Amino acid sequence: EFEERVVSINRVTKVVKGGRRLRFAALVVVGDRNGRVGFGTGKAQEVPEAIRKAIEAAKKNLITVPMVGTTLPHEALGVFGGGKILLKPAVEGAGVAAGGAVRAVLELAGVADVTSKSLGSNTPINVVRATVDGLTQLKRAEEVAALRGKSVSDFA
Amino acid sequence: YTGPSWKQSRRYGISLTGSGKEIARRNYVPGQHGPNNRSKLSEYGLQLAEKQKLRFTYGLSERQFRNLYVAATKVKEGTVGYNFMTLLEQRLDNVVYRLGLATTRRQARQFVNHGHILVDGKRVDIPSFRVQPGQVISVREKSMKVPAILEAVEATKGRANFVSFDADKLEGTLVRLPERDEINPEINDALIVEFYNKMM
Amino acid sequence: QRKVYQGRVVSDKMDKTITVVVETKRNHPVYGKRINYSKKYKAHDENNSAKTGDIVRIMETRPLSKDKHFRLVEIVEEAVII
Amino acid sequence: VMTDPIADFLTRIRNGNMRKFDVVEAPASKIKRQIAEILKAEGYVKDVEYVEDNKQGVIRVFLKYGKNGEKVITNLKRISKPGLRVYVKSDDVPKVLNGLGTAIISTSTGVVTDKVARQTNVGGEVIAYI
Amino acid sequence: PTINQLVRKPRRAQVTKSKSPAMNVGYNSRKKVQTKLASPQKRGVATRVGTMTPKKPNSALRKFARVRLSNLMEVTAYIPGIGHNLQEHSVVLLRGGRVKDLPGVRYHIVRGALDTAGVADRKQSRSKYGAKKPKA
Amino acid sequence: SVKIRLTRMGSKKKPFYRINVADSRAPRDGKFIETVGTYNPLVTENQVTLKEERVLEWLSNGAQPSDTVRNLLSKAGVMKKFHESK
RNA sequence: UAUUAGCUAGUUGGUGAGGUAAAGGCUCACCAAGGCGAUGAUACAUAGCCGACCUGAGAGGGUGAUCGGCCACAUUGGGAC
RNA sequence: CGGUAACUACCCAGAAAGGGACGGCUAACUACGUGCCAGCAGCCGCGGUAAUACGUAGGUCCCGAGCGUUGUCCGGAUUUAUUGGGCGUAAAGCGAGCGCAGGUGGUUUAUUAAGUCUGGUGUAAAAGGCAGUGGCUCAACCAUUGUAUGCAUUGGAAACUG
Repeated sequence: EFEERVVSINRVTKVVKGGRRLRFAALVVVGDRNGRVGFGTGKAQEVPEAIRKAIEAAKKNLITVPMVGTTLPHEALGVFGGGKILLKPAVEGAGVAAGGAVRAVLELAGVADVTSKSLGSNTPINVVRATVDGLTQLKRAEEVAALRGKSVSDFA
Repeated sequence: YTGPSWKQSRRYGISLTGSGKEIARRNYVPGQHGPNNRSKLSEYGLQLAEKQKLRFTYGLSERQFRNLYVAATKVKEGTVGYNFMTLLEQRLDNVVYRLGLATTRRQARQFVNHGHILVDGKRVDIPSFRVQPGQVISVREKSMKVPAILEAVEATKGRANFVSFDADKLEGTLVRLPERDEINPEINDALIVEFYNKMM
Repeated sequence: QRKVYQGRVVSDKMDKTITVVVETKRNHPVYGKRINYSKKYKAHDENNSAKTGDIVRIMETRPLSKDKHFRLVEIVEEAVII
Repeated sequence: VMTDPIADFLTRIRNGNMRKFDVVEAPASKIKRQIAEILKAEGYVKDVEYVEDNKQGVIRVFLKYGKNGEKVITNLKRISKPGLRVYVKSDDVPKVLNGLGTAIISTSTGVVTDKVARQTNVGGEVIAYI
Repeated sequence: PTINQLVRKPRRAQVTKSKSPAMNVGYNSRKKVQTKLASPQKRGVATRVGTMTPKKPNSALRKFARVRLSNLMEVTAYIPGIGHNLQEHSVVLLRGGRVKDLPGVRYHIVRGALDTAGVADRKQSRSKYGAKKPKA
Repeated sequence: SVKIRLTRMGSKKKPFYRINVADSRAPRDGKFIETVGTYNPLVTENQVTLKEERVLEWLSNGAQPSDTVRNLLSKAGVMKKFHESK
C-alpha cells in the first residue's frame, strides 16, 4: 500500500505471424509523500492487469531521498538518455513548480516546492529514470559533517 | 455578473462562504446530464476547480481577480500563500459577511454597494474596498431600517473571529486577519497561482 | 598634456606625424575574455626622430592639423633597431 | 598538454577517487601545495608531500575517503579555464551547492576560502568547487 | 571551440519566415512595393470563386476565390462556409490562414465580412459567415 | 537669462506644479536644468517642497521667479535675506 | 552584405596666406608622396539615435511607440546678408 | 469644463450584461438532416447511416462590456546550445603535411599592479524599478519621497595571469 499516481497506459504491440497482437503496457508512480517514491509497469493485456503488474513493479525500487524539511539537499541532475531533468531547490511552500511527470514525484516525496523543468526529452520512461538519478546524485549535510571527515558548520 | 451557481452548487456540490448554502438534492448539472452519470478531472481539472471555487464562489471577477492576484503575487517572502488567502477577507462584503449579518457576501455587496451603509463619510459604491485592520465601519440608520436588511441583515446571527461585532449598530472592526490557521477550504497556490500566474 | 597611450609605430617615415599600435584588451560580452585591439594615432614628431622600436606618448592638446589629433611629444620608451 | 596542470591535476584526482585508488600525482608548484593544503584542511585528501629536489617534483598524495574507500569529492573541476582567467567581484561572491560546495579564489590578499572570500570583500580568480 | 572561434561565433539564426508575404493593402502613391505593414485583411479585390480538389483521400470540393494579388503571387485563397455572394470586382478581405488539405494556398478569405450574409444561431459563435446575434 | 518657474504635472482637475529653475529658452515641460521643489497651491493647502539653498545659488547667479514662486520667496524670507545682503 | 579588393588626388605631410569664436587643407597658394586596407578600407542596402519600453525567471530577445534628451528637416536643390 | 465630481429627496426591480467554446489538442455531450455530402479545423484531423468534429437544439466550459479571430513580437526553442550544444553510424573531422599570423603556456627568484579585488570620484534633470506617503475616491493608476546604478576616476593588495 502506497499513495498512488498513474502516469499513462502505454502503446506497444506484439506482431504475431498471421496478424497483430494487442500488447498492453502501463507506468505508475507510488509512495507515501515522505521521500519514498516507487514506479510500476504493466506488461499485460488489460488495465487492472497492468494495475497488478503496476504494483508488482511499484512495490520495489522505492527508496528514500534525504528530505531536508520538504526541500532538496541542493541542485541535482538526472541523465538517462533523453531524460535530462535538473532539479533546483528555491523558495518553498509557494507553488508546486514542476513538470507533469515529476509533480507527482515531489508529491510522493513531499517536497514543498521545486524548480524543475526538463531538457533532452519529455519521454516519461526516461523521465522517471532521470528522476531516480536526480535523487541519486544527492549527498547530504550529515555526510558533509560526517563522511567528509569534519562536522562543518555550514550545517553543523 | 450575478450568475447562478450550478457550478459551485452542482459541479462541486458545495457553494462555499461566498454564499455558504449547501444546496438541496440533484447535485448534478441538470436538464441534460442531470439524470446522467459523473465525469472526472485532472491536475488541470483542479487548478480549474480551485480557481472557480475560490473565485466564482465569492462574487469576484477575473479581471479584478487576476490583476489584484498578481498584486497578491507581489512579495517573495517564502510561502506567499498567506499573502494570497489573507486578501480574501479585505473586501467589505466579506467583512460584514463574517459579521454574520448578510446571508451571502452578495447581499452585503448589494446593500453596501447601494450607498446605504456610509462607511466613514463616503457613499459606498465599492464593497471590495480594501480593508485595513483596527478600523470601524460606520453604518447608516437608514440602512439599519432597510426592510431587506431588517428581514435578513439586521436579522442578527453569529459572528466569526478577527473583528468586533456591534450588534446594536451592526458594525465591525478588523482585529486580526484570518489566515490558513483561521479559514480552510482546499486553498492551493499550485492550483490557482499555477493556473493563472504564469502557469508554472 | 593630460592623457597617455603606448605602442609601436607602423610608419616611422613621415614628417611631424607618426602612428601607434594599441594593445587594449576589451571585453566580448558573450565570451568574457578581454581581447586585444590596435587603434592608430598619427600625430606629432619633434625633429622626426623616428626609430623602429620606440614608443612616443600623446598630448591631449590642440590637434596639429588634419588627422593629427594629439601631439605625440614625449618618447618615453626607446628601443634599439634589432 | 602541460598548459593546464591545475585541471590536469584535479582530473587526475577524479581518476584517483573515481578509480578508487590511493595516490595521485602533481609536479612541484606552490599553487598545488595550496590546493592540497586548503582542501586537506577542508578534509578531502590525506597527504602533503612532494619529491624533495625537483622543480617538477611529484606531489604524491594519499586521499581522504569515506568508509570503504568511498568518495568524498564528486564534482571536481577547475572553474577558470586557461583560455579564461575568471575575474569576479568580491562583494557578491556566490554560494556553491547552496553551501554544500567548496570555493577557492585567488584574492588580492591570497587564495582564500568561500565565506572568507565573501564577507572580507576580497576578490580574485575563481579556481575550484566541488 | 577555440578563443577566436568562440568570438567569431554569433548567436545567429537563419529560419525566419513570417507566413504573410504582404503588400497589405494599401497606400497607393506611385510605386507600391511599400513593405511591410501587414493587415490581417486586404481592402483589395479578387475575381472568381473556383473549386479546389482536396488531398487524398479527401473526397470533397472546396471553394477558392481567384485572388487578385498586385505583388505577383497566388490567384487563390480559401472561401469558408457554404456558398458565397461575391463576384468579380468585389473587395475581398484576406484571412491569414492555411489548410493542409487545400493545396497551393497561403491565405484564406475572411467570410463573415462587410460583403457577407449568412444564417445565424451557428453552434460556433452564431455570427461568422455573415451572421449576427439574431434580432428575433 | 535665467528664470525659475513652475511645472504643470497632474490630472484633468488635479494639477500639480513642480518648481524648476529655468531660462527664457527653457521648455517649461521638456528640456530643463534641475527642479527645486514640488508645489500644490490650493490642495491641501499651501503645499510646497522647499530647500532655500539652490535659489540662493541661482540668485547669486541671478534668476527670475514666477508669480507664486516669487511670492513664495516672500513667504520664505530670502527676499528679506536680500535686505540682509543689502 | 568580403559573391562588400585593393583603395585613396587635397589624398597625406611641410611652408605661407585668408577665415574663425578659435589650433586645424578649416580652406586656398606653393613644395614635398604618402597614407589606408584583407584583425574589413572603400562601394551597396538599410537605420534617426539614446534614456527608455513589451516579452523572457534571468541570460536575453525585440521595439524606439506616445514621454524626455540630442540629431536632422522645412515642395525640391543651392547659396548668402 | 459649472449649478462640475460630491449631497439630499431615490424612482419602480423596475431603464442598464453578452461573447466565445464542447472529438481530442485542456476542462463542457446527446437530440441531431447527414452520409467522405455539404462543411469544420493551429496539429492529430475529419464527415461515406445513427459524427460530443459538421448544420442542428438542449445542456454545458471560460470570460466580460468586452468575447473570439487573424497581422506583429517575445517565450517555450538549449531551435547557434557564453550561461545553455553536437560531430563513429542519426547533420558533421578538412584529402593529408607545413609553421604565417594568431592562440595557448615546464618549474622557480624578485619587481611590476597592466588586468585582477578594496576605498574616494563621475550616474539617468527626469520619467522608470524596491519601498512608503497622499489622492481623481478606495480604485487602476497619478502626485510625492527616498532607495536602488562600469556611466567615473583614484589610494592600497603582489595571491594568479600578463
